[PDB]
Order: sequence, then structure tokens, then C-alpha cells
Amino acid sequence: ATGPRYKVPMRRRREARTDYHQRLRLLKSGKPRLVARKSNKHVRAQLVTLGPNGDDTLASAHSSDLAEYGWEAPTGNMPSAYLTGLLAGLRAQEAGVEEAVLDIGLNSPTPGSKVFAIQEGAIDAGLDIPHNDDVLADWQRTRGAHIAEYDEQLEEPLYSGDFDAADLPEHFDELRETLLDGDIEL
Amino acid sequence: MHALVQLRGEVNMHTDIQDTLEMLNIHHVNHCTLVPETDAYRGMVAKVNDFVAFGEPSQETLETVLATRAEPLEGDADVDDEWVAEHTDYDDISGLAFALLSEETTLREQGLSPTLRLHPPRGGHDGVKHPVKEGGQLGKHDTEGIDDLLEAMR
Amino acid sequence: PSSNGPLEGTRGKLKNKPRDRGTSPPQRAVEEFDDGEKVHLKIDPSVPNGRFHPRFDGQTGTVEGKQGDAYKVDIVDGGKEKTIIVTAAHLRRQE
Amino acid sequence: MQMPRRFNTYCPHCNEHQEHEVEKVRSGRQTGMKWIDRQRERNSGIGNDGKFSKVPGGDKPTKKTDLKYRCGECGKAHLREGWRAGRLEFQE
Amino acid sequence: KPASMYRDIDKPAYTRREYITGIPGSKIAQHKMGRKQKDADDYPVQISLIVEETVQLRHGSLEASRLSANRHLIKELGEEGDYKMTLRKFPHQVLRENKDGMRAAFGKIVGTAARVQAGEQLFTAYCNVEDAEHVKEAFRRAYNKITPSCRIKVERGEEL
RNA sequence: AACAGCUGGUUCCAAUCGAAACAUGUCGAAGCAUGACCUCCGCCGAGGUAGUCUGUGAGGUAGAGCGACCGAUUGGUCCUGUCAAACUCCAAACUUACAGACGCUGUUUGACGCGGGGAUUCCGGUGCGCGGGGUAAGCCUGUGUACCAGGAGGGGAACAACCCAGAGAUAGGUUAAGGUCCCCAAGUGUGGAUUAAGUGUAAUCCUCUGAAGGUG
RNA sequence: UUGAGGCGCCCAAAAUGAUCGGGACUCAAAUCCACCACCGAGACCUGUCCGUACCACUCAUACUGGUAAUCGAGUAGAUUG
RNA sequence: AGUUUGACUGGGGCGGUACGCGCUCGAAAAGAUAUCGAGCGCGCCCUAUGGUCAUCUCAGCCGGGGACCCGGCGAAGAGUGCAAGAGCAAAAGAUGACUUGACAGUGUUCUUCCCAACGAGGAACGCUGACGCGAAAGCGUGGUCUAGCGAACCAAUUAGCCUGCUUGAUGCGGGCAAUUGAUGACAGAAAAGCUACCCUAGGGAUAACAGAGUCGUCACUCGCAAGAGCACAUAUCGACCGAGUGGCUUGCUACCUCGAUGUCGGUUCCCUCCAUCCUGCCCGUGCAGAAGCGGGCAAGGGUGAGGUUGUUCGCCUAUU
RNA sequence: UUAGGCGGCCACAGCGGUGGGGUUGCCUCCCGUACCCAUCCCGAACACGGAAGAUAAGCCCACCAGCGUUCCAGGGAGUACUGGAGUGCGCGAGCCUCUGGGAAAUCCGGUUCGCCGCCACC
Ligand SMILES: [Cl-]
Ligand SMILES: [Cl-]
Ligand SMILES: [Cl-]
Ligand SMILES: [Cl-]
Ligand SMILES: [Cl-]
Ligand SMILES: [K+]
Ligand SMILES: [Mg+2]
Ligand SMILES: [Mg+2]
Ligand SMILES: [Mg+2]
Ligand SMILES: [Mg+2]
Ligand SMILES: [Mg+2]
Ligand SMILES: [Mg+2]
Ligand SMILES: [Mg+2]
Ligand SMILES: [Mg+2]
Ligand SMILES: [Mg+2]
Ligand SMILES: [Mg+2]
Ligand SMILES: [Mg+2]
Ligand SMILES: [Mg+2]
Ligand SMILES: [Mg+2]
Ligand SMILES: [Mg+2]
Ligand SMILES: [Mg+2]
Ligand SMILES: [Mg+2]
Ligand SMILES: [Mg+2]
Ligand SMILES: [Mg+2]
Ligand SMILES: [Mg+2]
Ligand SMILES: [Mg+2]
Ligand SMILES: [Mg+2]
Ligand SMILES: [Mg+2]
Ligand SMILES: [Mg+2]
Ligand SMILES: [Mg+2]
Ligand code: NA
Ligand code: NA
Ligand code: NA
Ligand code: NA
Ligand code: NA
Ligand code: NA
Ligand code: NA
Ligand code: NA
Ligand code: NA
Ligand code: NA
Ligand code: NA
Ligand code: NA
Ligand code: NA
Ligand code: NA
Ligand code: NA
Ligand code: NA
Ligand code: NA
Ligand code: NA
Ligand code: NA
Ligand code: NA
Ligand code: NA
Ligand code: NA
Ligand SMILES: [Sr+2]
Ligand SMILES: [Sr+2]
Ligand SMILES: [Sr+2]
Ligand SMILES: [Sr+2]
Ligand SMILES: [Sr+2]
Ligand SMILES: [Sr+2]
Ligand SMILES: [Sr+2]
Ligand SMILES: [Sr+2]
Ligand SMILES: [Sr+2]
Ligand SMILES: [Sr+2]
Ligand SMILES: [Sr+2]
Ligand SMILES: [Sr+2]
Ligand SMILES: [Sr+2]
Ligand SMILES: [Sr+2]
Ligand SMILES: [Sr+2]
Ligand SMILES: [Sr+2]
Ligand SMILES: [Sr+2]
Ligand SMILES: [Sr+2]
Ligand SMILES: [Sr+2]
Ligand SMILES: [Sr+2]
Ligand SMILES: [Sr+2]
Ligand SMILES: [Sr+2]
Ligand SMILES: [Sr+2]
Ligand SMILES: [Sr+2]
Ligand SMILES: [Sr+2]
Ligand SMILES: [Sr+2]
Ligand SMILES: [Sr+2]
Repeated sequence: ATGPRYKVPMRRRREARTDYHQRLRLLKSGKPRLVARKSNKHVRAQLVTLGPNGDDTLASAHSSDLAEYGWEAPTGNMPSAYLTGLLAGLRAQEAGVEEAVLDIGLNSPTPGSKVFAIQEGAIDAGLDIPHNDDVLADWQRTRGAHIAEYDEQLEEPLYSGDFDAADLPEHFDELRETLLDGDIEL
Repeated sequence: MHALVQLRGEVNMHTDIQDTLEMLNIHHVNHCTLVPETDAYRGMVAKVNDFVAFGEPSQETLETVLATRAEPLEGDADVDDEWVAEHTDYDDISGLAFALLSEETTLREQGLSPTLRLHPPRGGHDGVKHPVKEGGQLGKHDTEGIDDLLEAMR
Repeated sequence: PSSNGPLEGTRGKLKNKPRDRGTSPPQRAVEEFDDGEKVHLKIDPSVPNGRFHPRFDGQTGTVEGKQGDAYKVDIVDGGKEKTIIVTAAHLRRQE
Repeated sequence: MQMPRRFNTYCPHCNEHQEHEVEKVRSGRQTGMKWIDRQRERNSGIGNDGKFSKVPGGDKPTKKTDLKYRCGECGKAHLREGWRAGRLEFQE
Repeated sequence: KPASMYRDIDKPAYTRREYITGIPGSKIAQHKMGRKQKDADDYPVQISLIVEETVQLRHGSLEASRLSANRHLIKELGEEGDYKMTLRKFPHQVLRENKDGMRAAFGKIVGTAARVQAGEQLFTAYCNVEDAEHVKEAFRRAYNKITPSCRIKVERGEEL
């Protein structure tokens, strides 16, 4: 920018979307990456592999296409995250993918976070992924219990639209139960 | 196709330059060879440019020299039309000369020594200390120029 | 030379042009080569580890197996055969 | 330089990490009954005594560390390469 | 010391003051003479002294020639005549002398010189058509004090 | 019959190949050892690479430039004056790794390579190109190359390394460098111009000087 | 009046006897631009022979025939008759 | 009494260490490359100034209330132990926390030593074991990279085992693996000088003297002509700077001679050079004359005697 | 790709500027602290929960060249420099010719306000 000698960062570094130092350490495993990403409203999980002209996504799952199996709840929470991971995980198994390493991008490794929920989901789908159980939220929270008990302090329905008043972690069970099922159109 | 004639001896010439002449089958002063005009050969002659005389000869001249100085791969045997006819893919010297000039074959392929051992230039040459443009005999020559030299070294 | 260390006279060859300064892209540090492949050797100023002796910059060897994540590349120093341990970060496929 | 009197490190005997105690190697006393001792007596006579007429060399500006690392559980010590150090004080 | 000792360019460029100490000061008093508040474009005539051979000119010579030239312009046009002259080269090359025989001979620092390539302008003066023959005379005296033969060339000027 | 790393000497013919005057270590620099390099023998069995072209790479010297770093370096009320072995926004020629192609070479002349026997050698020198030191040197110390050393014969008045030229014997011929007025083989050659100083009749050079400046 | 080029002149002093090798040379026997014909090596071409290497035949390294444009200098030194 | 008292070196000595290491340049854009080459460093320091993880972004400038607080600009000029060059910004830097991988064993490869053999040392990259941190990939075989280093014999030290002469017990020994202790002349001897009383082997491989090359020094000249010379550059004197000639001084170099080319000064006797002191012939003058000053041609002839000092040189005297 | 995720090349992509775009869609800003988690102090950030509002930021789409950068034509320049050769020139430092290569500054006019890969998606 200033002159001939000026040094402009790599594009994805300017955009502040790719931590290249973390990326290298990640790519060293030689395994595919389980890309866990978040949006204010959605959660995405991708199984990316290295390629000659750029990465290759062999399977993915977006919280949006979660409804395609019977999801009538919001898509920016724990139950949403876990399920999206499981879906992507299952699709991954179908593609022949057997193992991966969790890539959480610029998100923080906070215990019980959603990226770890995504990870737990993928692991349950049958994917072998280096993890640490006690960094994963305890079952109930993944189910969405923390949200139900929150709506208990009602007086005003947590959810605007009507999915339900006291919400349902039971819906979480139905959807998971539905995915672990062999049939299911992936 | 160019005609190469070494006009300057080996003493004091760079070794990589001397080795080049040897790869072009010339091992003595006044020895001539016929070389196709390729990028590969072009570099070689450019490297030897200062110890040689070269250029494209006329059909006739090549014929005179072939008759007078060509030799079998082995032996004394004169290389005349009959020889050419009973040993080569051609009917006479002219057919051979033409094919060489048109770069369709080589003296070797036809069972001939790759080298034409010429005689010193009758009447002397223009000197080996200057190029053609300066009045000398070194470097690239005119077709008429090469012809004069080759004919003189008949 | 006034000294005989490994980096003597390596000012130029081990320095980045200002614009190529800074951490290098990971892609080439993870590249995979097969035994028999011809590879050019050139140290990447920005990459500290996995280097070979500077004297060998410019060589084009032959991958002949590996040691850990680094590669074992065969070359000929003058007339002598040598095996060089080097990571992909400092290698490039020939052609 | 400073150095901890105790710390966790590999015990080549237990074959697992444990708390070791670091001590400077105290010189053991000679007996005067080693082969070299008898050779000195045997070979020293009238005139020069060859090697036995030589005297103690000099000193390097700095000496290397000379320590014993003792496993706090099995009690057995082991030795390590030393490193040049002008001074060495243990912390505690 | 004779110039024969330093006039040729037979040594590496030696100018790095970060590695050379005790360099004698320059004897050149001025590089811009005459009316330095005026421009060169404000004059019809521009004459330059051109060096015909590549050489090194010690600061002692620059000053002597610059002096004998400007000193003439002063005498003929006045201490404020309407003209301006410039010595465009500066003595960057540091000079040594080995003043023990050839043992540890690297010389001690003794001076500075300017490297001038053949065909370059050492001096360039600007004057009016009237004082054209005076500047030519100043240069004649100037080239009698520097090693090489020179050409007095009239650049901007055709009133002949 | 002391020992010496020091001086001197070491006796017949011929045929093939043919160096090193350098690197590492050394109480080592007038010496050795280990390598480089020379040579001899056995083994292996199909490629090899002194030249060039092209492709895929390596490089910051020449040059250049610095409102591109850096540090030097002018003046005026942006402009205006300069530089760099230990500066670089630039950047050759060129050198170099690997591969293919052409060339050359090898498969009875066995290359490339491997193993073993025997060395000599580790005072070098010169020309040219590039250097660094030095006022310089027929100086000192590098580097690449060809030569002398260890290279005849022709030329250069003579003359290790400048020019031609690398050479079995003998014989005929034609040239090379160089030369053609005589000495001295070949022209008192041709067309044209300049010079009046015997300038000059002197490639290169310790060797052949001739400068700044000046010349109706 | 002024610019450019060619050759020459001044600048130019050393020790036994001056020199371009010498003689000597001036529309040259000098210098520059061209050009013509010649002389001149052991180089190059060519006849015969010798050595060495290789090939064919052979017990032969004895003869005989063949190949060498791509063999023929050499100090120290290695190898062989 | 026996010996030692090193090497390098524009001869040797004195000085210095280019005697072991690292960096830039020299170095001629691959690699390699010398000099008593230019600039300059290392013989340690650090339990954190090592390791990991989390959080974070530095110099410097500006604006608001050279300490602190807020905002903006800001690819890197900060910082990173110490030379130099290089590396590094969601870090290799800073802060905080945790931790001891500065771990044991054993290798591959490169380097040391380009090519091309050679040890100690060093580095990169592995494996086995045991660990630290991290969610995990992963990172940690000390400090971002290149200096910070040492053989055999002997001793001490660490853990287990082998072994000592017919045999058993005890003592005390011998050994396998490794750590520490130094040789800096740093691929390791335990080590001062004089010789003119000297001696030998050799060297012109190397100095004194003469020659030779060079010419900085020395001698002489030329160009330009500031200046002064009451005015006047050029009667005369003549700075600066610039260009040369000589080979008389001095210095440099190490070509020639060390199985020998006799030293300084003087003397005697011969030849020569000219940059001329006199003599001849001239030009200028700040040339009235006389006596001078300066310059030109010119080497035929002349240029002498004495006092001090070995002196050359030089000082001094009377003649000329 | 009517706004997305992961990238490769790593300024042709930077700096700066103009215009346009979003009812249950996407990205955001945004709203909000019971929880997982968090600030050496702050739900600012990190983390979690969520849609009342908005297209003003970001982002995506279209475009501008003043600065920086890449490439191209002409000029500078076959200049500077240079590998091979020369009984060519110069007192000399050095230069020239033939042969094979061949810049840099700078001027001028164009180019460049990213290109490409995988996945997902009215
Ligand atoms: Cl995200
Ligand atoms: Cl290596
Ligand atoms: Cl200790
Ligand atoms: Cl020969
Ligand atoms: Cl005469
Ligand atoms: K002598
Ligand atoms: Mg034949
Ligand atoms: Mg003839
Ligand atoms: Mg001729
Ligand atoms: Mg360099
Ligand atoms: Mg014999
Ligand atoms: Mg014989
Ligand atoms: Mg330069
Ligand atoms: Mg000899
Ligand atoms: Mg005659
Ligand atoms: Mg004459
Ligand atoms: Mg004795
Ligand atoms: Mg000595
Ligand atoms: Mg190099
Ligand atoms: Mg000892
Ligand atoms: Mg001990
Ligand atoms: Mg030593
Ligand atoms: Mg050594
Ligand atoms: Mg004696
Ligand atoms: Mg001598
Ligand atoms: Mg005598
Ligand atoms: Mg006279
Ligand atoms: Mg006389
Ligand atoms: Mg808008
Ligand atoms: Mg000459
Ligand atoms: Na980089
Ligand atoms: Na005894
Ligand atoms: Na001295
Ligand atoms: Na002896
Ligand atoms: Na030698
Ligand atoms: Na030696
Ligand atoms: Na000796
Ligand atoms: Na081939
Ligand atoms: Na040059
Ligand atoms: Na020879
Ligand atoms: Na002769
Ligand atoms: Na004459
Ligand atoms: Na011999
Ligand atoms: Na000693
Ligand atoms: Na080693
Ligand atoms: Na002398
Ligand atoms: Na002189
Ligand atoms: Na005498
Ligand atoms: Na006289
Ligand atoms: Na006297
Ligand atoms: Na605090
Ligand atoms: Na917007
Ligand atoms: Sr005894
Ligand atoms: Sr005794
Ligand atoms: Sr000591
Ligand atoms: Sr020089
Ligand atoms: Sr002059
Ligand atoms: Sr080079
Ligand atoms: Sr005539
Ligand atoms: Sr004529
Ligand atoms: Sr001589
Ligand atoms: Sr000359
Ligand atoms: Sr002149
Ligand atoms: Sr012979
Ligand atoms: Sr022979
Ligand atoms: Sr031979
Ligand atoms: Sr003694
Ligand atoms: Sr001396
Ligand atoms: Sr490190
Ligand atoms: Sr016993
Ligand atoms: Sr004393
Ligand atoms: Sr005495
Ligand atoms: Sr005279
Ligand atoms: Sr007189
Ligand atoms: Sr004397
Ligand atoms: Sr005296
Ligand atoms: Sr908020
Ligand atoms: Sr001169
Ligand atoms: Sr071209």
C-alpha cells in the first residue's frame, strides 16, 4: 500500500477469517478437518480435505437443512449444534470418511461450547476424532435442558413464534433418534 | 546446411571450444564437415565462430569437394558417381549433394566419413586474425565466399 | 572466508525479498512427494526448521524415502553422493 | 546461575518421572592401593621418573557442571552431561 | 603528493563513512557561486567544462580550479556580476597512503577525491551573451589545474 | 658403517600411459601422513556426458538507482547539486543443479563404476580476463583459463611461456604466422591520398615512452 | 567569422660508439583506404616404410590380410619387451 | 650433569597472533577461494532469560484529560541476553498462568573437511522409554539461526554386571558403559637465556653490500599565473594546483651471487654527461656609465691551495 | 454464491473514493444475561439465549486510477554492462571492431479497483 517494500498480509489474513498458524498445525495430522463454524442464527459442519487448488469438502451439514428431518425449533443453540454435527458426521461416514481433527477456526475453546457440541455430534456419527470428554457440555445441556429451565422463569414465552411455551428437549431426542436410524435419506 | 572448416589450430584454444570441434568431427586444421542448421548445431558453430570458416555452399561446389575429398567410413576408395551409386541411396554425387544440402541425410548414414579433409587454400586465404567483415577469413561466409574458399581448398 | 560456519556468505540466499517477508503459506509445508520424484532444494527464509546446509541451495535431488515428516533426498555434490534430510517447506516439484 | 534443589525429571532406574534431588559431586578419597599407585612406587628411582616427574596441569576458565541426580523414591542416583557454568547455586 | 598517485580509478569505491574514520575535511569552499538566488533558466548562455578522460580529482584540485575560475569571473564581472557557476561533483572517494615495509600496508586516510567519467560536466556556468567570452576564459584557467584535457562546451547559446 | 627432514652422486636399449607444484592434519611450513592427481592389475556389464539447444530450478557481480531502505553528500525562496566493498525499488552477460533432445562416446578398443598394488607431488612460473593490497615494481596475495615447467618446428634481430604450430621415418606438393628494395626466399606491384619531421620504417613488452599545455 | 577531422611540429636533458636487426629509404622502402600477384613450417594434402592399438585367420604374442579423420611430443613417476 | 627454550612473519628480532572459533565485505550473482586484507566479535550469561498454553500487539507521531487513562494513524522502524548478517506480528515479541523436553536410551543424515580421505565438537531429522502443556491437531531432543570448545593415560563420581593363577572365606585389586577434572601452541611435549670464543650442515629457498625493477622520497623541468615588485603578473621574485624528465639521495621489492663479484673515505690514472661555475657569442633589464641581476647557444679548455673532522657532506681562511 | 463456509495463488488482490442491495430466506449490525463460559474492572470482548428493529457499519453487487502494485506497446536503447576472438587504436589509465547476449532510471500511452478451486444455497 505505502510502497514497493510494503508487505500486505495474505488475503484470508486481511479478512481475518483464517488463522494460518493454527491451520498448519491442523494440517500436520494428515487427517481431514471437521470445520465447525457458527452464525448468529445457524451452525455449519464441514469435512474438508486438502487439495491442489484449494480445500475439498467431502461432506457437510447446515443447521438449516436440519428441518428436512423434522426440526421445528430455532437453529442457533446447543441441541441444534450437536445434531448438525451428527448429520455431517453421518454424511461423512457415507462418503468413506473415517477420521478427522476438529478445526474451530477463530472460535474460542470454551468448555461446553457449541463447536465442541458439533464435535461430539460427529463422534457419535461414528467418526474417530481426537477429543477430551470433560471439555464437552454435559448431556442435558446438549439436549437443550438449560433452555427449558430458562423458559420456566416464564411470564413471557422465551420463543416469539410458537414452537411451544416451555420448549422441548424431547424434540431433540426425536430428531437424534431419527438420524441414528439406518433408513434416513441423507 | 553449413560447411565447417577449421582454420586455426588447437594450441591455446579453450578446451570447451576444442571439444566442440571434436564433437563436430573435426580434429585437424583444414578439416571440413557438413552441419544441419538446427538450434543445437547453431550454438556449437557460434562457440567455434573464431577458429573456423563456415557458410552454406552451392550445389556445384559441394559436388566438387565431395568428389575430390569425400571418403568411405574406412579405406582409400574414391567417392565417385559409381561409388555413390553402388553404396548410397543416391544415383550419383549430385543426388547426394542435394540431399545433404536439403538436410535429408548425412555423410555417415551413407557410409562416408563425416569429415572432408581439404588441401591448403591455393593462393592462400584472407588471414586468421580477422573476421570476414574486416577482410579476414574467420566466421560466417557468403555462399560465394564459402565457395571461393572450399574451391581453393579443392 | 574469515569464518567457516554454516551461514558464512549466506546473506543473500537466506534473505527474503521484502514482499515475500512474513510467515509462509502452509500448503507447501505439507506437500507430499513420492520416492523417485525430482525435487528442487531451496530454503525458505521464513521457515526456521527442516533446513539443509545452505551450500546445497539450487540442487535438484531425488526423493528416496523419508524420516519422520522430513524427506530424505539424494543428490550429487560435485562427484560425491549425499543424502539430505529436508522438510517440504524447502522443496518444490520439478517441472 | 541458579538451579532448583529438587524437581521432577526422568529416573533411568524407576523408568518413570519422579522428584530428584540435585547434589554437587563431592570428591571421594583415594586409597593409594590402585595399580597406578604401585607403578609410581615401582618405577620411581634414581634420576627423572618419566611420567611420575610431571606436575598438575592448569585450569580452564570455567568448569562444567558436576552433579548427581537422586531419585526421591528409589534413592538411586544417575549422572548427566554437565554444562559450563561460572557459578552454580541451588534454590533451597 | 603528486596526483599521479591518485588520478586513476584503480581501486574499489571507498566511501562508507560508517567504516572509515579520520577523513580530512574538504578544501572546496563553495559549490554554488555567483548569484545563487537566481535560476539557471534566467540566462541565455550556458557553458560547461567537460572532462575528456575518466579520472579522480582530489579536493585540493577542485578548490584550486574552482578558485582560479570563479576568481576570474569576479575580476571581470564584479563581486556580484550577473552570472552563476556550479561545481556539480563532490569528493566522495576516500584516499589512502601507506606512510614496516609492505607488511600491514593498508594505508592511513589522507584525503578525498571525486570520480569523474569522461564526457561529464565538472563545471557549468550561466551568463549573458556579453560575458560569454569571460566564462570561457575562467574555464581555460580551470582546466589547467585538473589532471585531464577538457572541452569548453556551449550548451544553451547560439549568438555566434 | 653415530644421526641429519640438509648438499652432492646413483652406471645398458626400446615400447604404452603420463603428473603434482593443490586440500586436511602435523613442534608443521628445506619434512611427513591423508586426500586430489598419475600408473598398473582384478571385478562389474550398459550406459556415459567435455559441447549446444530447450524445459524445470538456484544466484544479487557488472550496470543502474535511491519521493525503495540505509548512510553519506549541495544550495535557494516544492525546487536544485552529488555518492556507496561492508546500501538495494531494480538488474544483466554469466556461472550452476536436474531432465529431454542433437552431437560425441561405450557394449571383441568394456565405457560409467567398484576393489586392490605402485607412485611421483604438496618452492612453481608466465600470458589473458576478473580481481584485493601497494605511489609503484621484472611487487605481494587470490581467482578462471591457456601455456612454460615437461613442448619440437616456423616467425618475432637475439629471447621459457607473444604469433603460427602440437611432432614417427623418408619423399613430393600447398599453405600458416610472418614477409616480398638489398643483406634474404618473394613486388623497387596497382589505383588513390597524406606526411617533410628521417615524423616513421617499433603488434604484444621490465624491453616499443612520451604528458599537461600549445601550433596562421 | 566559427565548428570538425587527418598527418606533422613545439613541449623533449645523461653519462665508452648514433641507430628502425643493419644498409639505407621521401609521388617511399613512411602512413591511411582499397586491390593484384607471390615467397614462406615438421601444419595441411599425397607415395612408400616403422611402431603402437584394434579386427580376421591362427597354438602363436609366428605369418598373411584389414582398420586408425576420430594413433604417434613429454620431466617426476607407473607398466612392459 | 642431561636437556628444553615452538610455529606464523614481504629475511630475522622487537611489535603483533591473521595459532581454536562466529558474522559482513573482500569473493568476480551456484560451490570453493589468499595476504601482518577492511569492519568486529566468541572462550559466557540465564531455573528463566528454558518449555507449553491462554490472552494480546510493538516502535514512533497526533488529538482529549516525557508518569497513568481514552481514541486515531501505524507490516514492523519495537522487542527478541551479547558481534554481524539473517528470521519473526491472531508471533519466534508482550503479559499472565502452569511446567521442568536444559529428560534417559539409540540412531539416520549433514557439517567439521565444497569437490575428496580425517577426530573431538556441532546441527537437522528419526525411533524407544518417560513426561509437561493444550480441547485437539500439535509443540517441547534448551535460549529464533550461525561463536561459547578439548584425545589417550590417570583420578573421582553413577548403576548393574564380568573377573584376580589348585580351592573356600575375607580384604584389596583388574574390566564393560558413562559423567566430571586440561592441554587457548586450542587434532594435546613436562621446558629459560648468552655466545664478538665459537663450530657444522645448507640457502641467494632469506638479510647486509653492489647490480636490477620501481620512483613515494630526492634532483631538475614544464603548464596555469594568485600575488608583490611605489604604478605595473611576466626586469626580478613567485603560492596553489596540474603535467613530466632523470636515476645522484632515500625508501620499497627479493630477480641475480652465500662450493665468496673484498668495505667507507682518501689517493693515483683514464674516458664520459650537461641540468654551464669561469671563459666565447648573444637577448632582456627596475640596461646612463661602472658593477650587477635574469635568460639563450655552447662541454674546447679550465674549475686550484689550505685549518678542524676517518669522514662523504659540511664549516671556515686567503687567493682566483 | 439476492448477501454463505473452507481455501489456493498471496497487492493484478494494497490505499483512497462513488453508487446499489435485503417481511417469515442468508450474513450481519442488533436485543438480552437463567444457564456452559467470561472480564487481574467492565455480557466491551469471549460464551450462551434470542428476533423488536435496521440495511447506517461490515458483507455482497456495480464502478472510479489520484497513490502503491502487475503486465504490455512505443521512446530512452541495441545505449550501460557483457561470454568468445583480434599482429585493431592509445604514452598510458583505457578504447575499438567482429561474434553471441543485453539492462536500469525515466517519459508516454494502455492494463490492474483480483483470479481460480471445493461445498452448500431460489
Ligand atoms: Cl465461525
Ligand atoms: Cl544438509
Ligand atoms: Cl557443579
Ligand atoms: Cl600434444
Ligand atoms: Cl636517416
Ligand atoms: K653471497
Ligand atoms: Mg579412413
Ligand atoms: Mg605460394
Ligand atoms: Mg597473413
Ligand atoms: Mg554478496
Ligand atoms: Mg629406456
Ligand atoms: Mg619397442
Ligand atoms: Mg557499481
Ligand atoms: Mg621441472
Ligand atoms: Mg631475392
Ligand atoms: Mg625516430
Ligand atoms: Mg643425548
Ligand atoms: Mg622462523
Ligand atoms: Mg559464491
Ligand atoms: Mg598426559
Ligand atoms: Mg570428578
Ligand atoms: Mg594444532
Ligand atoms: Mg583445524
Ligand atoms: Mg659455517
Ligand atoms: Mg632470490
Ligand atoms: Mg674480483
Ligand atoms: Mg644546454
Ligand atoms: Mg670534452
Ligand atoms: Mg448503504
Ligand atoms: Mg601499444
Ligand atoms: Na515468507
Ligand atoms: Na620393577
Ligand atoms: Na614490523
Ligand atoms: Na641428526
Ligand atoms: Na606449493
Ligand atoms: Na606443511
Ligand atoms: Na624440515
Ligand atoms: Na545421449
Ligand atoms: Na565493469
Ligand atoms: Na604443454
Ligand atoms: Na627466432
Ligand atoms: Na629515423
Ligand atoms: Na618418462
Ligand atoms: Na617447544
Ligand atoms: Na561428529
Ligand atoms: Na633504488
Ligand atoms: Na621518473
Ligand atoms: Na675508496
Ligand atoms: Na666546456
Ligand atoms: Na676540509
Ligand atoms: Na496486579
Ligand atoms: Na449494509
Ligand atoms: Sr624398580
Ligand atoms: Sr627420582
Ligand atoms: Sr587457564
Ligand atoms: Sr589497484
Ligand atoms: Sr589538463
Ligand atoms: Sr562466480
Ligand atoms: Sr614500389
Ligand atoms: Sr601509391
Ligand atoms: Sr632489461
Ligand atoms: Sr607502449
Ligand atoms: Sr599534447
Ligand atoms: Sr613417439
Ligand atoms: Sr610418446
Ligand atoms: Sr599424448
Ligand atoms: Sr642451551
Ligand atoms: Sr628488514
Ligand atoms: Sr531452536
Ligand atoms: Sr590365592
Ligand atoms: Sr633476561
Ligand atoms: Sr669483546
Ligand atoms: Sr645540450
Ligand atoms: Sr659567460
Ligand atoms: Sr658515499
Ligand atoms: Sr657534518
Ligand atoms: Sr450487548
Ligand atoms: Sr604518462
Ligand atoms: Sr536479442
